[PDB]
Amino acid sequence: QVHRLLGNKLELASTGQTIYHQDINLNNHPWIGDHRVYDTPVIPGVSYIAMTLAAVGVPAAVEDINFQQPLFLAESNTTRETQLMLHTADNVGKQFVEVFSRDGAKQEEWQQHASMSVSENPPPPPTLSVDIPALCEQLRPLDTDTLTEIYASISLVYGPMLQAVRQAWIGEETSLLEIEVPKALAFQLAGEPIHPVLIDACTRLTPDLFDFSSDSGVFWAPWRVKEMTLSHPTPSRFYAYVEEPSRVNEQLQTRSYDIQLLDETGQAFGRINGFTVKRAPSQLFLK
Amino acid sequence: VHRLLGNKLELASTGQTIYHQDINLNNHPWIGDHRVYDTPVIPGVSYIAMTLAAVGVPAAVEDINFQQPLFLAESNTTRETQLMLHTADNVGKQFVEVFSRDGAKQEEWQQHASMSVSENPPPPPTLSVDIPALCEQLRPLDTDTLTEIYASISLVYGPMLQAVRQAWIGEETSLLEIEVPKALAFQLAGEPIHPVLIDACTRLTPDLFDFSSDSGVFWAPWRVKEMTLSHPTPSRFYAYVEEPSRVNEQLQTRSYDIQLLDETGQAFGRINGFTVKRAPSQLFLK
Repeated sequence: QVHRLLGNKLELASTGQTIYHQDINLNNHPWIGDHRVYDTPVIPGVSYIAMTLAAVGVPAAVEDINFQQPLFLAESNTTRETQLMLHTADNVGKQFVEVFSRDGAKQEEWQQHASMSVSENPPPPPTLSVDIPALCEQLRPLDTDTLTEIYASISLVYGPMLQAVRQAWIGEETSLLEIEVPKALAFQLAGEPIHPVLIDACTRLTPDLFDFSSDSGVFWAPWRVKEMTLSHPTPSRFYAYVEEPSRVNEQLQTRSYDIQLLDETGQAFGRINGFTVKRAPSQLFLK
Repeated sequence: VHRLLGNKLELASTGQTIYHQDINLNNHPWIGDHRVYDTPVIPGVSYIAMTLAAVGVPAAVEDINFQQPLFLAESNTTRETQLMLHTADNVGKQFVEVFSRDGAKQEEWQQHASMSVSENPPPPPTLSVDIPALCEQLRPLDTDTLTEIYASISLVYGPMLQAVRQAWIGEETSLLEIEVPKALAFQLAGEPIHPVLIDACTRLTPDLFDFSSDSGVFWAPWRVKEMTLSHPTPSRFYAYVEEPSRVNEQLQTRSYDIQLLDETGQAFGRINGFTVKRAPSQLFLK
């Protein structure tokens, strides 16, 4: 049989590797059609973290995450033969993970989309608490339309199956997102710790989101993530909390930030460290 | 899904190919007709047939080794099997491994075979034999006589393994006429050579009586130096052995060579250094 997110599991007798293989298209994964960059369905990078977390189970920690070329679906019927390769643990006990795809029909050359390592060490148990009704009493709520325009300004549009942001708050130094399972997406969930969309939603706000120079049309593509930890599956409703404004590297041209995942009570249960985006014009990005 | 190889998966990362399938009496009823110690077992040469099906003929396969056999203990036993075709190396040879594990118990993987696909295939056959002229100077042999020898090493060929139409024997040479068993016919699927047919080529040598029929202990295929095949087997062909089996007292082995000859008597394949070794039931089926 076959997991909705990972596809088919194959354990390699020779190596002790594990391959998860599936055919990705809008039939299998209609949600991609609602994550549109330059009006092209594209899989956001954090999806591969989601997949890896689904393969190894939580609690888990994933480190040195890199995104190469995006997996995009040019045409309505485009199928990409996709493979997530989970390597056999090394001497330090780390598991290397890599995600490749090639076009189904044409039988093209394999393109890599992601690499990362599963840490040999379970993250240490979450320490940061938060009083949630107090945060929403010292911040100032956002109109979601204001955010939609910012995304549209960098050629990003979130369709019905990506609209997971219930409410947004902003301060001068901090930001907070209230995140839930989009009604359109609900049917597609399959007991994976965190769906690609939900982890993507965590990355949608920073104290200084009005700063991300808009007037060019050029997209900010996720490029690397230092560390991502998750202690348990996401609840039906949770929060994404950013404590400091994004760090802007100039000479190497990247914006980076941190996100704390907080449950219903305001208890931390996951985090994303060093979430880095880089400018990617459509000529370079779309391949 | 190819009936013989199962499902093909090409690895993105390495350029390797995995053929994976569930082996059982349902998928492969013929195994039930190759019984050693009254246990359905896959003959070693099957994995050569599999490899030949993966890469195509003409082809040569070298340094073939058989480890633990794949056997089906119970009538419903399923073993998930994987044939791994490695990406070609510097010399351009492709390493091949066959593993299985129990479908139910999810035990540890057991290896059944390893071999290398040669960088370059055999040259188009030129040499040829006159079959009737060879048969005019060989003593025909009754099949019952052979069935008894196999039974004495705890080997029994059922209807789907009964590929030997006729057998001849001389002092120095042996000859087998081989055809597709009527019970097996429907299972063939365009593979160059079916496990059964390659197995049948190994069933006679000029000195077959000198195989110890005394304790019921089986002679298990252990290694093969080279196996070459130029084209798919015709519906009827011959297996020719030119010299008596070489016996290694010390290593406890018997080894021999088999020439595969078509309907006209033209050679189109061979098996070199086909080695059997004594394998008692306690060691063999465990």
